[PDB]
Amino acid sequence: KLLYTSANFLGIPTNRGQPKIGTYQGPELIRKSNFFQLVAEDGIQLTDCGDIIPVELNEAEDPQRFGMKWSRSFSLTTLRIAERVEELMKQSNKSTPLVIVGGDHSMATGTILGHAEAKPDLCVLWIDAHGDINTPLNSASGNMHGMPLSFLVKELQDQIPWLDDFEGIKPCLNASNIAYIGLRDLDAHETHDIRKHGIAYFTMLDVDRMGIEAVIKEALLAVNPRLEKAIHLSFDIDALDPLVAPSTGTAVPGGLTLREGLRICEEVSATGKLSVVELAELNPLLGSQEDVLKTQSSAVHILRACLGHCRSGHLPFKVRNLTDQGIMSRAAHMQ
Amino acid sequence: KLLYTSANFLGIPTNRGQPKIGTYQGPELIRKSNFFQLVAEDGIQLTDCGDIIPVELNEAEDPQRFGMKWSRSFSLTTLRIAERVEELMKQSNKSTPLVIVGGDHSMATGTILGHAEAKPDLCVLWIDAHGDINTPLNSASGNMHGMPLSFLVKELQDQIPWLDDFEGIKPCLNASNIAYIGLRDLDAHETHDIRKHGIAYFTMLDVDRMGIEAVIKEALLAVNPRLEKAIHLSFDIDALDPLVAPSTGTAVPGGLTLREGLRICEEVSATGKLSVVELAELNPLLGSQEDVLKTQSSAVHILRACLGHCRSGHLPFKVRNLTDQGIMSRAAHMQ
Amino acid sequence: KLLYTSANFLGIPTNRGQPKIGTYQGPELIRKSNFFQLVAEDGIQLTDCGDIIPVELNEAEDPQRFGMKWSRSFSLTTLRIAERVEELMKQSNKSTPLVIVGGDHSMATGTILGHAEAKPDLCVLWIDAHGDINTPLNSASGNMHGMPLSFLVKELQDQIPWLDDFEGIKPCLNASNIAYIGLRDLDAHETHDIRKHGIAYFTMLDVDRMGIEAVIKEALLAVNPRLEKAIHLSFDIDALDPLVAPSTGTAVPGGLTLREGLRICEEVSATGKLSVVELAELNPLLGSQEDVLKTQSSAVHILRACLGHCRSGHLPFKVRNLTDQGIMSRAAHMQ
Ligand SMILES: CC(C)[C@H](N)C(=O)O
Ligand SMILES: CC(C)[C@H](N)C(=O)O
Ligand SMILES: CC(C)[C@H](N)C(=O)O
Ligand SMILES: [Mn+2]
Ligand SMILES: [Mn+2]
Ligand SMILES: [Mn+2]
Ligand SMILES: [Mn+2]
Ligand SMILES: [Mn+2]
Ligand SMILES: [Mn+2]
Repeated sequence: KLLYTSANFLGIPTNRGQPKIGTYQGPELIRKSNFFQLVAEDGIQLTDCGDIIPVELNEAEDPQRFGMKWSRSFSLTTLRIAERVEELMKQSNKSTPLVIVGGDHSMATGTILGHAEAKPDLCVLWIDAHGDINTPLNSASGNMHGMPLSFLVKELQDQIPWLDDFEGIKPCLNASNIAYIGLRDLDAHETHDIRKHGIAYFTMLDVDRMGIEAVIKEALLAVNPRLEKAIHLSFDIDALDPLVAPSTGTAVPGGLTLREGLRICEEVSATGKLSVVELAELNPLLGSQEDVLKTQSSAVHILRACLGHCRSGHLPFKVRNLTDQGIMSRAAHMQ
Repeated sequence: KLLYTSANFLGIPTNRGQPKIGTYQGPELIRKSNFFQLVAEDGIQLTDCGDIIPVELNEAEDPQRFGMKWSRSFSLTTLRIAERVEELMKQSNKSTPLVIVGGDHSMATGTILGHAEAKPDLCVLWIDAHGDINTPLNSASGNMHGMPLSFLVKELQDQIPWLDDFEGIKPCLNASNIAYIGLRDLDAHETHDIRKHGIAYFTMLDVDRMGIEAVIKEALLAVNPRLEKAIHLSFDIDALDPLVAPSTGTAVPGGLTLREGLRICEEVSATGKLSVVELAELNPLLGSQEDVLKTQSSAVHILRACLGHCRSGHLPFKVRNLTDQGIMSRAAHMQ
Repeated sequence: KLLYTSANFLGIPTNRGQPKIGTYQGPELIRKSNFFQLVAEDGIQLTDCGDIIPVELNEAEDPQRFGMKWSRSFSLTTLRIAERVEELMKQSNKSTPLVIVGGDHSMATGTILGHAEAKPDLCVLWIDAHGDINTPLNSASGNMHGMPLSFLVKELQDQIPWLDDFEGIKPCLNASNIAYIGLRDLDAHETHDIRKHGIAYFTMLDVDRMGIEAVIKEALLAVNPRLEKAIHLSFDIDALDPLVAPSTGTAVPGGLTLREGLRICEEVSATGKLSVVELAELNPLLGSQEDVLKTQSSAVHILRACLGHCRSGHLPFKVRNLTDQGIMSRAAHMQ
């Protein structure tokens, strides 16, 4: 009665992908929640596999290159992440999903790279207000958390500058393997690339016109039509409306409701093909104490849904009976 | 042009059903609002029938029994509530609905018991994030507000321990007479009992997939197919999302929007069969001053909807005319 | 690839239409936002045409007349607004929309009057929790922001008292030219007049039952069936739920989501017939600092949508290419 009876948990406290200090505290925000207890209460065995230590160079060792900020910290961190994810997913090769808590979204280049090494035919569902697919010369910000997909997409490689230290970051995704849900703040060059290469995408306008149910169905149809592929679910907390996830660095109004976020995760979970879910951009240093609690709570409900938690209830593992205790019931007494 | 031209109002400041002090202030939160004025402005005559005084024993007089906390305060309070509700509903036997403001949800055992004494064929619509149908030996918390339905459901009586002081609490509901809307935090044994006995239930997942309109229709179909039965609407404020009802003791994210809550109440009201509506779990001692105002406001809009308030407008009782005042209009002047 | 390549912007800091000081700061709230920058980034040339100076008489010069508060300030301000709007719209006679930021909603009598002078066959889409169509002797409050449409509707002129200084305020709208979306707090006499004269109206109950998509379609069908008419979009920020627009003087729970507000504006924009959009009732002196930021943000997203901003993305004006810079790509290197 469980699609997944065990799961692994990994923290990746990336913070060199964007300028606001605090994404490094994301994994701890989830560890100090009741997430682990609640997951155990649904009968799932969850193993805490610890944290990846990002590589964080100093400014002298890691100057701007092609406008990118902290690009060598990024390339080194990417390779370290990929090795660890690869090993975890191969020890796993009912499947055992890997739950990853970030950390800013730059971690995804590493997680997908390593995941693809174990499962090369995977698809990616990217849940985000943003495209995170800027190529370096088009990025206004130079922030690596806005570029992680570009390094992975084969079709985009003529717009990525060559760098010796990026050699091991091999493009492992075709444009046809990615689908977005939740977009509402694409940069113009992302829009161009997404349309040019036919990346499936469902923006908040699509959610409004189609409804989340049809959006989920169509996204799964686009990249995983017969549920043959492993799914890498990359969930940026900023996909959710700032009313329910305020503690994040690039909040955009008009986002997914928590319920819409839950539906995406419930449907993905129920495919039986959830292989990795990562949750990016939690920043417990942003907003009020209550803002952080709201954001933490949203994240926990989301990750629980990914692992198969049902809002319609779960049956007990053992049904309790009054008589076994030598207790007299009302029905018994009345007779 | 009014389905209900008069109504009764009753406070029940129960607070021994759960541990957080403050539910006893629920009725006053509504009395100090503009609810009464607004109800009068729609042409309804609302009579304040005062408060029920709960029985609150001391710890020595009311030790834990079968893990239940304050069970004798509960049984005594239940009987006191039922007598008062019964008398009010029989003086009432256009019908006159009774509006009850709590108070924690443990009051429902008493309100339904008394209501059923006046109208034995009634149905119950239970609007709640929670099932409130735990039987005592299955309750992790021992909190009576999580058990009120179990004592009333005939099918569950072999799982209720006999207690002499509970004898007058007679099961007056069949499983087939109850429908839930809004559920998102069932305990495993509740899930078991609800499914085993075929209690109609529409969780937030059902609301997401079906839409509130279909959920309301199907809930009414399940328990009141031809609108032959009186309706007992038991509305836990925690059914609403914490964004609109934060001041309540067991808040769960991902709840009904205020609009969805309004639709449930509007449709129930429009049946002409609303006999009792109770609103449970307001706690003005929880949250900020603004949190309390939001929660108060949500409650007022909800109760107004129950009594027949229309968001699409009400016609004036007397249409005013400019000439009656001896005033010259623009149209008159221009001629 | 742009329906509108230029636009005009006008502030109207009306504050004598209602009692709470602060609506006069509405235009500045938008000017100090990033609205202008974001509009330019989508390729639209936006010209700041400055502010209209409302006429604000003293109490001695402007006593109550027919219960109206500040009615002579209103009539004088109305004529001043209308002259300026008329001149702007005639210099404009791809069309050039006029974006107006208020200011309390009393400004609409002036904006529509002047707009109609340039485009007499226009239709009005009124997005508001309120009807703003009270005739003076029926207004409980005497606040002019609750009456602006009544002076304009030909069918209502036998209920408007004649005043010499209102002579230049000529009724320029038929009941058949107005459609409301968002209503949830009509006064009884407004309900009477709206139904009696067949004004198309879609309240929040209609939005709940029909969905915003059908509501927008039906509103446009009612007043602009073949998109032959110029559209005057009058958007009261209080149409939006107080959760996203708290800083406004008459907030009502259960409003449009930001997304629903965006859909209305996106569809209106896409007709190619958006001629004037005004945004009323911003009050930066109400609520917390965060409340004001939320309200500002909602307003900016709304006005951007009116001017044609697409949540699904915009293409770059020039597509950037790696080689033009003499940079070596990964694809190039690998070959
Ligand atoms: C990621 C987001 C904030 C933006 N597209 C960027 O690249 O910086
Ligand atoms: C009521 C709720 C909080 C829970 N099911 C309980 O029984 O305590
Ligand atoms: C505008 C609103 C607050 C109300 N209908 C009034 O006329 O004052
Ligand atoms: Mn993002
Ligand atoms: Mn992201
Ligand atoms: Mn509850
Ligand atoms: Mn309850
Ligand atoms: Mn309004
Ligand atoms: Mn208005």
